[PDB]
Formats: sequence, C-alpha cells, structure tokens
Amino acid sequence: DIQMTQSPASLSASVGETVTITCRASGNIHNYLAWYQQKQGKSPQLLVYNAKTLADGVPSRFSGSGSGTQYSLKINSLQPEDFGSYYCQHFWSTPWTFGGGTKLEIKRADAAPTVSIFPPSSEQLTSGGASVVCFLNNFYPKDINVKWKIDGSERQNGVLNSWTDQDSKDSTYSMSSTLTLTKDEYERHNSYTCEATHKTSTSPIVKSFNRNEC
Amino acid sequence: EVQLQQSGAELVKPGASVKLSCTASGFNIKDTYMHWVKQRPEKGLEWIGRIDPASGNTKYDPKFQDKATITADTSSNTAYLQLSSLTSEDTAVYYCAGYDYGNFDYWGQGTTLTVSSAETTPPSVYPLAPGTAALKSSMVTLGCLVKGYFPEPVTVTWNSGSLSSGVHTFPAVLQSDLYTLTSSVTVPSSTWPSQTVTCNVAHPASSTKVDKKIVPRNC
Repeated sequence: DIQMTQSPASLSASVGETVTITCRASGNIHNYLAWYQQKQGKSPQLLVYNAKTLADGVPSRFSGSGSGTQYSLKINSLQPEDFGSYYCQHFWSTPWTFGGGTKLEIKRADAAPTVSIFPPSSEQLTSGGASVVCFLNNFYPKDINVKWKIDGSERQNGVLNSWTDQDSKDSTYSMSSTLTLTKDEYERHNSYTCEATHKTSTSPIVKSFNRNEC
Repeated sequence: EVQLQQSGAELVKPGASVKLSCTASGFNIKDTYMHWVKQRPEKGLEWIGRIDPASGNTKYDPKFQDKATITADTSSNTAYLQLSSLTSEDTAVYYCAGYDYGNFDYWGQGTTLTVSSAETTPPSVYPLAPGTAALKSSMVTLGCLVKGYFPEPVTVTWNSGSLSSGVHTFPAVLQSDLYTLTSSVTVPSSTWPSQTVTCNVAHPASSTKVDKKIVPRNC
C-alpha cells in the first residue's frame, strides 16, 4: 500500500566519483528496504537488503542507509562495472513496490545531434505507403524530443521512435523517428519536417524537404 | 548451485492466456517466497505478486489482481504465472525470483512474452536517401527502413561488412502487431553517390535476405 519515489531517474557520473540514489517511501517501512542492480540485458541482482546489509558478493564501495521513509544507496568509487540500472524495493507491506529506477550513465561533454531527414523510398511509394525518416545521431545528454510537421501542422499519430543505448565507444546517444503515412496523404502535401528539441539549443534543430521541390 | 529456469520467449496473441513456468533447483521453494516481476521494453521493474509455496498464500499488486494468478507446485519445486486476456500491455520480460527477508535472493533469466495477432511476416526493406543539405557536408548519412515484419530478429549490415562503423542499428519496436527498425550510416560526401553504398538485412524466420543500394532521388 506504500509506494517508493526513487531519484534521480538518471544519474550521469564518471569513473571514481561518489554517487547516491535515494528512495522515499510514501509510508514508514521500518527499514524493510532493498536495493537491486540491473545490468544491461541481465536480471536484477540484490545489492543491499534491510536498508544497510550488503548482499552476497557485493563490494564495499556500496552502502545503504536511512530509516522510516528516506533511504539512500551510495557508491563511493564508481567502477566501470557500476554503470547500469538501480531499483529500490520495500518489503514492509504487500505490495512490495519497486521505486521507478535510476539509470547511471557515463557523462561526457554535450553534443548536439546530427539530424538527417529522408523522404519515402520509391519502392515504398509504389506499394501505397510513405514513411519519412529522421535520424538524430550522436547527441548528449540522452534527453530529446522530436515533433513532425506536415505543412506546418504537427502530427502525432503514425510515429515510430527508437533509441539506442549509450555508445560503448563515444558514450553518445542516438534516435530514430519514422513518420508513417500512406502514399495518398504523402502526395497531397509538400513540406515535411522534424524538429529536434535538445538541451544544446533554445531553438529546435530542424530538418525538412519539400516533395515537389526536386 | 541455485538456478531458476524460466521458459524462453513465449509467443501469444491478444485475448489468449499464458502460463509461464519457473523451475527451481539448489533449494526448496517452501523456504522462501516466489515472486513474479514484469518489465516492459526500457521501463522499470514492477512487482506482480508472490506465493508462499509452503502455505499457498499469494499476494498481488492491485494493478495485476485481475490479470495475474500465481501458483506453485512444491512436488516439482516450480512456480507459475498465469496471465489472462492478453493485451499489448502484457508484452514484457517476466522474471521469477526466489527471496523473502534476507540474503537469499535469486532471479531467473526472464521470459520475454510477446503479444501479437501477427503471423510470421517478412520485412519490407526500403533505402533511405538524403535531403541534400547533408550530402552537401563533409559526411553524409544514409539509411534503410526495415518495416513490417514479425517476429524478431533481423540482422543488418552495410557494404556487406566493409562498413562496420558510422553505423547505428536501432532496436525494434512492435506497433500494430508488426516490428520496424532502422539503421543509419555516415560516410564522406566524397564517397557517395560516386562510389556505392548498400544495406543487407536478414530475417531468418521468413528465410528472407535482401540487399539495397542507396540511390539519390531526383536530387
């Protein structure tokens, strides 16, 4: 009947830094709190149980504390293998709720996305469909929003967005946004644009093509 | 030692019902609580409920009260998750874990459940050619839309393997029963459309392997 509010949803850190993730119970849990670690593509693994007892095989740079409603997970000397997700869970009362999680990622310098827009392929037009694609690559941080405008009017339906993980080599992020239209509609319109909204600008990074202006 | 073996992926369609198994070895399930946890693509862990094998007692998160029925068979050291009236909301990874109050905490590999009316469809691979202010740069990006297939996976390459980096293959996303993915590629403007660039995708489940040269539009 108690919920956990975990913070931050995202933490950017470097190797060697100290870091803390917090979870506040919406009720008193009497230290019946556990911390889980979840690596990319793996099952969750217990880190700390009963707020402060380290789980099996968990190193000492890890430590949990608090009581009542505010708990904290601290990682003293961030090692490369610490990057991943953390989740808190209370086991005070049914339901044993998980906090929303924290994604610990490698921080680097900001980088605006390289945006590229692509009109539908003729092999798709021939088929009755018409997908406009926008690649917004190599940006940092990972927060970003794209919006499509067909002749100035925003379009929300028919959009397929996909994001990559933080790159292993350069630590940037990337996103793909496909706007699927029918050939019918794609041919009774001219301007097609996608606007990227990212922290590196106050203006959207915008790309666009005009169907008959080729 | 200890291991919780969960089914591999299970494919089911809307409205249907599924019963996932979780088989335990290295310990007796009566000595702990057997949990079931959901995780949608790139979202958080959600506790569904648990069972106390010994007593049979079960507990649930009111969100899953009408969707989930967890049971256990001590005879076989196994726990189950019965999900009913499947919806696209039910597609996720389902973990089973054995734990209660101490250090004893073990998790299964997860059962990825995909919910779709779809039948094994091949992908439509279309080449993505540039809107020019970007070919007009030091480097240009091109791509390939791998649309409308089912089920995962597909593999993608550029210039057969001669183009391994400057590439970004986006994770697939199931909408209206079918998946779709994309792959991007960055090469210098001196290298295209002068020299060629082709993507090669493969969807084992359809026995499909296409190739596609990126050619400039009338631009």
